[PDB]
Amino acid sequence: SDAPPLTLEAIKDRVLYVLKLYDKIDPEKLSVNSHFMKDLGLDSLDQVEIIMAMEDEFGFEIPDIDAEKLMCPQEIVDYIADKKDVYE
Amino acid sequence: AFSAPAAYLTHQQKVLRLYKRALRHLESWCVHRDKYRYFACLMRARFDEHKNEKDMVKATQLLRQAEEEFWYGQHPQPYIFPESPGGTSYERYECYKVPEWCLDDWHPSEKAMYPDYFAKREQWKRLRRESWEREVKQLQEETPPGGPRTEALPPARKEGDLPPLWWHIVTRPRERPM
Amino acid sequence: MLKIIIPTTMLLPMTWMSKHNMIWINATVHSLLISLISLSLLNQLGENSLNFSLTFFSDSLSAPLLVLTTWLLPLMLMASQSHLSKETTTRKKLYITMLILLQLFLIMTFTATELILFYILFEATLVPTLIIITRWGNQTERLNAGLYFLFYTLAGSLPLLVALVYIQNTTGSLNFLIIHYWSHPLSNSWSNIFMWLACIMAFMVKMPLYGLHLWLPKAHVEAPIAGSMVLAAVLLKLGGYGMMRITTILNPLTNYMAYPFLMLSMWGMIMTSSICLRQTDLKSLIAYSSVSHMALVIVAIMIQTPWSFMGATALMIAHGLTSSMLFCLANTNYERVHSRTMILARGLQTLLPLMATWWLVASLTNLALPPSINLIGELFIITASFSWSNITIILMGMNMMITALYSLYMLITTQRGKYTHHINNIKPSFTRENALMALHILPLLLLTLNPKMILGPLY
Amino acid sequence: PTIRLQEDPDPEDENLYEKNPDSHGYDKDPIVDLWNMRVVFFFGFSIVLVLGSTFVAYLPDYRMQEWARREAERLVKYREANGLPLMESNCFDPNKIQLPEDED
Amino acid sequence: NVLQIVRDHWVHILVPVGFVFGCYLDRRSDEKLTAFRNKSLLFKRELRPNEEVTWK
Amino acid sequence: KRLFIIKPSGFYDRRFLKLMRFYILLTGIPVAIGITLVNVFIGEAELADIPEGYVPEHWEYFKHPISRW
Ligand SMILES: CCCCCCCCCCCCCCCCCC(=O)OC[C@H](COP(=O)([O-])OCC(O)COP(=O)([O-])OC[C@@H](COC(=O)CCCCCCCCCCCCCCCCC)OC(=O)CCCCCCCCCCCCCCCCC)OC(=O)CCCCCCCCCCCCCCCCC
Ligand SMILES: CCCCCCCCCCCCCCCCC[C@@H](O)O[C@H](CO[C@H](O)CCCCCCCCCCCCCCC)COP(=O)(O)OCC[N+](C)(C)C
Ligand SMILES: CCCCCCCCCCCCCCCCC[C@@H](O)O[C@H](CO[C@H](O)CCCCCCCCCCCCCCC)COP(=O)(O)OCC[N+](C)(C)C
Ligand SMILES: CCCCCCCC/C=C\CCCCCCCC(=O)O[C@H](COC(=O)CCCCCCC/C=C/CCCCCCCC)COP(=O)(O)OCCN
Ligand SMILES: CCCCCCCCCCCC(=O)SCCNC(=O)CCNC(=O)[C@H](O)C(C)(C)COP(=O)(O)O
Repeated sequence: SDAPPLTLEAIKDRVLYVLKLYDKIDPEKLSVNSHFMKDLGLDSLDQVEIIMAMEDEFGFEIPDIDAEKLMCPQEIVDYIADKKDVYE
Repeated sequence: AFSAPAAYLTHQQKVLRLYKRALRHLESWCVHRDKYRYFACLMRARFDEHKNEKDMVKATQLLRQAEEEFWYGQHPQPYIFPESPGGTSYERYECYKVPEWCLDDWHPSEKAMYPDYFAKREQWKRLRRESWEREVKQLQEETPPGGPRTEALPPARKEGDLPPLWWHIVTRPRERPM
Repeated sequence: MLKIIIPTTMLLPMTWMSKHNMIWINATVHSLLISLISLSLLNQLGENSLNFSLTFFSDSLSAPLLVLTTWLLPLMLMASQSHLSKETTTRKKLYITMLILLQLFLIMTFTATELILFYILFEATLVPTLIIITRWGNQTERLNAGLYFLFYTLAGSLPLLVALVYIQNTTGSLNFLIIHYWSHPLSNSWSNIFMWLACIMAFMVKMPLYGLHLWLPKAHVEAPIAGSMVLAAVLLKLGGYGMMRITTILNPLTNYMAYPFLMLSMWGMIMTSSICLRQTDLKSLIAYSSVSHMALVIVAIMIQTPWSFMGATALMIAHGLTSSMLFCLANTNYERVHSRTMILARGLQTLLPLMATWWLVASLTNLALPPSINLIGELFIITASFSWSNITIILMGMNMMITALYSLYMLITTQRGKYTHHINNIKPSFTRENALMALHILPLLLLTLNPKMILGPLY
Repeated sequence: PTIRLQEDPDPEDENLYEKNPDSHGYDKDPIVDLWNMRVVFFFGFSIVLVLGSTFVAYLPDYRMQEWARREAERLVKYREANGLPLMESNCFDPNKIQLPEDED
Repeated sequence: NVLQIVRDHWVHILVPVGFVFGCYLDRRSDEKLTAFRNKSLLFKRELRPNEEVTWK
Repeated sequence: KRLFIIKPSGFYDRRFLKLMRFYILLTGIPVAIGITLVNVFIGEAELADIPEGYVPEHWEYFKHPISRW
C-alpha cells in the first residue's frame, strides 16, 4: 500500500527538525510556541524561507495568503494537520 | 484558502510574494541543490540590498523593474507541486468526494449496516439544529448595519456556542475520501 | 389495418372507464399490447406494398414509422405520470385522450392510400399537439410557442391542399398507386415550378428546413416531456415521409429545383451544429441537434437515389429514438432541480451513476458511433451525396466533427466535474426513469442486428 | 394591502421516498406503485422486446432473397454452360420495340 | 366473489375485443376484392378436386 | 484503520438492474431452450423438386420450422 497515515506527533517532530536545521535559530532556544518575529528575532524574508522549507519538507504548497500568518511552529503544525485531515 | 482576503495587497506583501516566486523559479532553473542554494543566497543578498529604503516611490519603481525582470526571465515550465492548481494531481480525487447529505437518501437496509455511525450522525444533526438559531442571532448582533465589510467570521463567545457557519467547514468530505 | 386502428380507438373508452388509480397501468399495458400487435407489419413482400384495402396500405417505409409510434406511446405515458401526479382524474384522462388521439391520427396518416386523406390526418395531428403544449406546458412562453408551431405549419400546408386538388382535377386521381404508375414528367415552366413549390414547402417546414426552423426550438422546449417526445420522434418524420411519397410525380424538375434547398440544408446543418456549441438551455441543444439531423435527411431526400432514401429512413428512425431518449434524460434532471440551465447542476455522475451510463449511451448514439443505425443512415446519406458531388464531403465531415463536439460537451457539462454544493435535493434514480431509458435504448441496439427492417422500400 | 391578489403559496415538491423508502417512482400508493412497476417490466421487457425480437428474427423470407439467389444461380449456370453472356445491356427485347422510322 | 372484481376490472376486455373485431373487419374487407381471384396471368391455377377458392 | 466511505445510495440502481435482468431472463431462457430443442430435434427442411401435378402450400416455400410456423 501507500505511506502510513500521518500523525500530529510526527508533524510536530518534523517541523522542529526542519527548524533546528536552520542556522539562524538556536536549537536550545527553539520551542514549539516560539514566535519567529518576537522571540527568535527574525524578519519576513526568513519567514518566507521557513514556509518554503516546510513546503519542501511535506511536499505540498501553502498559499501566500495563509503562509503570512504562520508565525510559530504550532501554527504550522495546526495548518498541516487541518489540511491533510489529521486528527490524532 | 482558509483566510478571508483583504481589500488590497500592501507593498510588503507584494515584495514577499515576488521574493517567493523568484526563489521558486530560480529553483526550477537551478535543478541541483547546491547550485540552487548558492544562487538563492545571491538572490537574498540582491534582495536585501534595498531592504531599508525610505522613499516609497523609488521602492515601487524597484518593485516594478524586478517584476519585469522576473517575467522576462521566468521558467516557461516551472516546477509545480502535484496537488497545486497546476499540478498533475490537482483535482484527481474530486470525483470521490460525495456530500454528506447523500447519506439521508440511503435505503433503510443500507442503514441497517453501520448503525453506530448513523446514531452519531443523528447526534451531529441535533447539534447543528440546536445551534443554528444562536449562530444566526450572533451573526446579526456582530454585524454593522451597512452589511459586512470583509469575509471574516466571528468565533463563539458564549458557554455552549459554536462558531457561526461551521457545518459545511467541519463536514468536509475529505482530501482522500476513498 | 383495422386490427391496429380499432384497439387504438378502444383505448379511449377503456381509459375513460378506469378507476382513478388504474389509468396509467391500464393505458401502459394496452399500449404495449398494441405495439406488439403492430410489430407484425414488418413482414414486407419486396416487389410491392401490402394493400389491405382501398383506404389503407403498408409499405417498407410506413411499417417502421408505425412501429415507432406505437412503441413511443407507452414511453410517453411512463414519462408523463410523474409530473401529472397532482392533477385531477378528469384532466389526467383528458391528457391520455390527447395522446391516444395523436397516436390514432399518426397511425392513420402513415397508411392512407390517397393524398387528400393523408393531408387531412396530417393536419389533424396539429390539434392534440397544440392542446398539449398550450395546456400542460410549464412556462408562459408556451402560448407563443403554440402560435408559432400552428402558423408555421399551416402557412406551408394550405398551398399543398390547393396543389393537391388541382392535381386531382388535372390527372383524375390522387391514389398513390395510380399516381406512381401513371407518372409523367413535369415540364420546365413557371406553373410547374409553383406546383413543385406548393407540393414541397409544407414538408419542408415540417422537417424543419433551415430558415423555417424557428418554431421548433420554441415548441420543443416549451412543451411537456411527452409533447417533446412526440414532436422529436414522430412528428418531424411526417415531412420526410410526405417528401418520399410526393417526389414521385415531381421529376424531372427536382433536378434543379432542389439546389436552394440542398444549399440551405447543408449550410444550416453546419449552422445548427455550431449553435449547439453555445447554448445555455439543455433542451434547446437537443432541439437544434434534431434540426441538423433533419437537414441531413432533407439532403438525402432531395438527391433522389436509392442509397439516399435508405439512409434517410434509417436516420429518421434512429434520430427519433435518440432524441426521445435525450429529452427524457434532460427531463429527469429538470424534475430534480426545476431549471433547464445546463450549468446549474454539474457532476451528476458522482450522485447518479446509472443515469450517467444512460447519458453516455445516448450521447454516443447521438454522435453516430458504429455500428449503430444512426451511423448507418448517416454514412449512406454521405456516400449518396459524394456520388452527387465530391465536394459535399467537406461539409459532411465538418458536421460530424461539430456533432461529436457538442454531444461530448453536453455530456461533460452535465455529468463530469464536481457537483454543485448548494443543490442537495438530488434523490436516487427511480425505477420508472431507469426503465424508461432502457426501453428507449434497447430497441436501438437490437435494430443493429437486423438493419434491413428500417432501410425502407429501396432495400 | 400592498398585495395584488389572493394566491396560495407555491408548495414544495414532496419526496416519494419519504413515506415509502422503496417506492419505484410510479405512484404514491405502494401497492399500485408495485403493480405498475411489475406490469411495465413484464409487458415491456418480457413480452414486447424478447418475444417480438424473436418474431422479427424468424420472419419468413417474403422479401424473396433466397429465391433470388437460387434463380441467379440457375441463370448463371445455364448461361456459362452454353457460352452465353451473363447479362445483356438491353433489358427488353429489341424485337418488340418499334423505334421511330426516321431520325433525320 | 367475482362480482366486484368483474365490476372493477371489466375494462380489460375492450382492447382485445377491438382487436378481434378489427381482424374480422379486415377479413370482410378482403372479401370485397375477389374480382381477380385465380384470374391473374401469373398465378392463374387449376383448382384442386376438393377446393372451392384459391384464397379467402 | 477502517473509515466510513460516504457514497450515494446504490440500492435502487442495483434493484432496477436485478429486476430488468430477472424479467428479461424469465422470458428469454424458455425461448432459447425452445429454439435449441426445435433446431436439434426438428431441423431445417431440405430443398426438393415439386412433384408432378402437386401444388405446395405457401408456408412450404420456407425452410426454417419457426419461419414456416
Ligand atoms: C440479460 C439481462 C441484461 C440485459 C439484456 C439485454 C439483451 C436483451 C435481448 C432482448 C431479446 C433479444 C432476442 C433476440 C432473439 C435472437 C434469436 C436468433 O435470431 O437466433 C439465431 C441463431 C439460431 O440459428 P437458427 O436460425 O435457429 O439455426 C438453425 C440451423 O439451420 C440449424 O441449427 P443446428 O442444427 O446447428 O442446431 C444447433 C443446436 C445444437 O447445437 C449443439 O448442441 C452442438 C454444439 C457443439 C457442441 C460440441 C461439444 C459438445 C459435444 C461433445 C462433448 C461431449 C461428448 C464428447 C466427450 C469427450 C470427452 C473427452 O443449438 C442451436 O441451435 C444454437 C443455440 C441457439 C440459442 C439461441 C438463443 C437465442 C435467445 C433469444 C432471446 C435471448 C434473451 C436473452 C437471454 C438468453 C438466454 C440466456 O442463434 C445464434 O445466432 C447463436 C450464435 C452462435 C454464434 C457462434 C459463434 C460466432 C462467433 C463469431 C464472432 C467471432 C468474434 C467474437 C464475437 C463474440 C460474440 C459473442
Ligand atoms: C428562409 C428559407 C425559405 C424557403 C426557401 C425557398 C426557396 C425558393 C426559391 C425557388 C428556387 C428557384 C425558383 C425558379 C428557378 C429559376 C429562377 C430564375 O431565377 O431562373 C431564371 C429565370 O429567369 C429570370 O430570372 C426570371 C425570374 C426573375 C423574377 C424572380 C425574382 C427573384 C428575386 C428573389 C426574391 C426572393 C424569393 C423568396 C422570398 C422569401 C432561369 O432563366 P430562364 O431559362 O429564362 O427561365 C426558366 C423558366 N422558364 C422555362 C419558364 C422560361
Ligand atoms: C447489463 C449487463 C450486460 C452484460 C451482459 C451481456 C450479455 C451478452 C450480450 C451480447 C449479446 C450479443 C448477441 C449477438 C446476436 C446473436 C443473435 C443474432 O444473431 O440474431 C439476430 C436477430 O436480431 C433480430 O432479428 C433483430 C432485432 C429486432 C428488434 C425488434 C425490437 C422489438 C420492437 C421494439 C420497439 C421498436 C421501436 C422502434 C422500431 C422502429 C440476427 O438474426 P439473423 O442473423 O438474421 O438470423 C439468422 C437465422 N435466422 C434468420 C433464421 C434467425
Ligand atoms: C410558413 C412558410 C412556408 C411558406 C410556403 C409557401 C410557398 C408555397 C408555394 C406557392 C404557393 C402557391 C402555389 C399555387 C398552387 C399550385 C397550382 C398550380 O400549379 O397552378 C398554377 C398557377 O400558378 C400560380 O398561380 C402561382 C402564382 C403565385 C400565387 C401566390 C404568390 C405568392 C408568393 C409566391 C412565391 C412564394 C412561394 C415559395 C416561398 C416559400 C416560403 C418563403 C398553374 O395553373 P394554370 O393557371 O392552369 O396554368 C396552366 C394553364 N395556363
Ligand atoms: C529565476 C528567475 C527569477 C528572477 C526574477 C527577478 C527577482 C528580483 C530581483 C531584485 C528584487 C528587488 O530588489 S525588490 C526591492 C526591495 N525593497 C523594498 O521592499 C523597500 C521597503 N522594504 C520593506 O517594505 C520590507 O522591509 C520588506 C523588504 C518587504 C521585508 O519585510 P519583513 O522584514 O517585515 O518581512
